[PDB]
Amino acid sequence: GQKVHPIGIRLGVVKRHNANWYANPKQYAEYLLKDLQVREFLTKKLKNAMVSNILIERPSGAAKVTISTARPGIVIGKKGEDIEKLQRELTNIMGVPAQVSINEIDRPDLDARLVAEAIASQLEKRVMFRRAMKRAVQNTMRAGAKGIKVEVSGRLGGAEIARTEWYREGRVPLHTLRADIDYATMRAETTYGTIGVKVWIFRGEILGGMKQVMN
Amino acid sequence: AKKGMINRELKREKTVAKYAAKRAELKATIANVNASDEERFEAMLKLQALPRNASPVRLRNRCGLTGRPHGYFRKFGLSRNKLRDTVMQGDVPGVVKASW
Amino acid sequence: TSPHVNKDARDQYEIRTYKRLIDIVQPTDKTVDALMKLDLAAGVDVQIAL
Amino acid sequence: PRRRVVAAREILPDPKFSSQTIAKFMNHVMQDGKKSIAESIVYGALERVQEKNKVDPVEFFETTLEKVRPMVEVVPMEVRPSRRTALAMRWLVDAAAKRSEKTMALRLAGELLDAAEGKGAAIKKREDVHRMAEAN
RNA sequence: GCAAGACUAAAACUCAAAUGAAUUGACGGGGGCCCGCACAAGCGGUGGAGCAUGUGGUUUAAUUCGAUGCAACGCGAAGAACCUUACCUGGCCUUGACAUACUAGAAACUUUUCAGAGAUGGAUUGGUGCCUUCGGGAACCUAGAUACAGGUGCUGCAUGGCUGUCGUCAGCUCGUGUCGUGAGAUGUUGGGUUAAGUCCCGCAACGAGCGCAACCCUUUUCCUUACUUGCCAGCAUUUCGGAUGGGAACUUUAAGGAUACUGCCAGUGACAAACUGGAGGAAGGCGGGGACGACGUCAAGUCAUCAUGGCCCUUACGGCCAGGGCUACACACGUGCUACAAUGGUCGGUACAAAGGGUUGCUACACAGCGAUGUGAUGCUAAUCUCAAAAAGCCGAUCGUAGUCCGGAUUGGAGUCUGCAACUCGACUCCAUGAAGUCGGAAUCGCUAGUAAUCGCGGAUCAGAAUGCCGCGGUGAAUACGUUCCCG
Repeated sequence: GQKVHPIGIRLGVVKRHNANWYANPKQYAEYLLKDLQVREFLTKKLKNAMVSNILIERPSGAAKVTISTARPGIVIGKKGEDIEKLQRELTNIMGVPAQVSINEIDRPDLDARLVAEAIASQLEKRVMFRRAMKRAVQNTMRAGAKGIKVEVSGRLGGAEIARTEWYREGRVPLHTLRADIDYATMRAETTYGTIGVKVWIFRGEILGGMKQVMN
Repeated sequence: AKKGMINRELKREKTVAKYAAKRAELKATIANVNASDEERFEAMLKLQALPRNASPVRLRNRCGLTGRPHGYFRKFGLSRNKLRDTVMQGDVPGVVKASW
Repeated sequence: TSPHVNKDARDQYEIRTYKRLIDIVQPTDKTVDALMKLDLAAGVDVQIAL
Repeated sequence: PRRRVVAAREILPDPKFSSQTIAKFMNHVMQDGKKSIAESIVYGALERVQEKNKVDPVEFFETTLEKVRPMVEVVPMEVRPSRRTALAMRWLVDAAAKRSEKTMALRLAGELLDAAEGKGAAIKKREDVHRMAEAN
């Protein structure tokens, strides 16, 4: 059957929202649309910067965008010109002054989006899908996750009949709401069409609940 | 939606915005009781002579991302498909799965 | 939830607006300056009336 | 059920006579949750029988219920004690429905008096069940 | 050999198999066991009538497209008069309504008109702006050119993503060791128990994961913090209105905690897991409800949300416009609403909710109107003002079983409001009219408790347009002996 989104089901339990601002019903829609435009623009621009998470806040008549990346130098620029250009672009898009902040990820193999992007890049570069899946799973398990599942769907290898292949190591307790499950999806565009990649990573059980998380 | 339909919607919003002030002025003149009957009749004639796209009733709410004309949800400005996707990703502040 | 036809297949979402009220009486001189110097945290809207 | 035995649902005594029999009769009379209308219908009969012939309202109703009580199902089987009252109440409601008077309460009281004296569609139906029992 | 026939006994031609034993599944009108509103016991419906709505068919210029047993048919559509719109008739444009790359000129814009159904086209005003290493540049518009744009065109049987279904079914797997030539087997089987592969015992097996349960939300009892816009027990003043001084008690509002664990007693179980009964406690063995849906199955659904391989069109299968259609009507089906009355209809008087919405909005109050509503005016960005009248209920009168003082379809005549515009084709109001309908065959559906039944209230979509959908409270049942058969 169909499965609920692992992040959406925990959005109020052990997971925090990616947007943090208040707006009355008159500007909620405009704020949300500009936020979505910002996310799309950043996703396109920092494609090679190894960016996974974007957090948008609107503290007081302004904006703050925190970008979590494994390539802080490439995001920042040679002398910091790139973050200034990003601030200009984001201010132009959002209509309010915006501040960019950088959060450096020191363990890329425990981040679901980065693994999915790596696997999709391998598939587009025509590495055998089973080899890519097992390499990613082994790398994450060496990095220290307590479980990882990787799934690929589509015309795997160019076959005319599409199918789905998955591989899992460790523990992935999807039905435990307090489990820390990072989830990500990505598309690989090949000559024969689209291949979908899904990654689940389990990093232990969070105790104390949202009070512990400090919502 | 098609690019033609999206551009049609944009042009209609532009016309409504361009003619917003004069339409309100004519409607106020029509509602005026101190104004002459001839004045109110002329105001009605001018209102009927305005371009059709100046009327806000011809605007249709469309998804801000895809242009879908069904299932709009005024509060978010997105149709149901993109709303479901964004909410379950966690990019919509405050919205969570509801149970009671 | 379905893209085409399943009327019984829906997600039910909710959003809550919480409100709190604080009253300050006999305000000292430093009170207003301290309140204005207090930082504005994202996600909370603060309205002050005198 | 299948595996469980469901505990019988105990209903409270009526707040006027403290009589579970009268409460069950009221429940049988009542339609779509209108308890007050059924209360009026039953209490009108209980007060009117007292005026017409002086007996205790509870005792007179119990005696008539015992009179209308059957004792055989349908392959013959005896009715358990609960179904005796359950079937007598339904018969007394259905039959009292069809007599013609101004109010339902007056019809109910009229057939209560009638069944006390051995005439009523209720005890015709009881004798019909008796006939069918003698058949097998 | 009486006969029926027996015995001896080929070839032409034709196929790439035909066979034996054993393994794993699937099935059996084979055998054991168990569960589920499956049956049984009950209470209400559908199938009959009128209307609403969807579908098939038929019709049409078009009646746009998709969904088709359960699992399509108040489905996509959380809302087709124009728009939406994808369809038809007719009128128009051609690097195009939209993007990137190139070459030139103009600020952009703005006023008045005229022709036209409009799309469009032509005359006619003002403005001609922002930076500047200032020789030009930033938008923005117009003109030329070609690579291209564009396509709700085809393929869901090339795909991603998303969803339904079996089914909230209790199952589905893996490593080392043993047995077998082998596919495989064992473990996971065997005895009790449970809502559950839930738990406890035995055993060539010894060890793990995903599933079950719990963690999350809501409701029932209590405590702490908090005392306004909410509250009023005690005091005082009152126009008897928490109205006013005042109080922080109570209700409530909403954050954080406490409690329930077979904890105590009795009996059984096997001397285990478990099971039955009792006290206390608001609550007792899973207290109630929500969310959460394993491995897999159906080339299930969706190229018309979107993305995407491939195919096809390019003065047209692209784009703009006005009018029409999606609302047709000999018919058939599905899902609903309203009734057929006295446990009721009408009239008069009088009580008791919850939840949600409101600044392009909701409106106190007054006046006008029979009314829908109109005008003036007031408070509210809301525990502050408002939608707002809860309705069934209770008391009194009347109707007296009649197609009626039941029912409210249809049609005639007047209006109101939204909207540029209610003919096709809106909702509502008033007068007149007053249809079928007398409780509905075979068959079939929902429901085990605050449930069914019945009564009203709100919202999403939305200018206007719900009997649908998603929620909220009020009143409040009947019956479960049991698993013999119906189904799974």
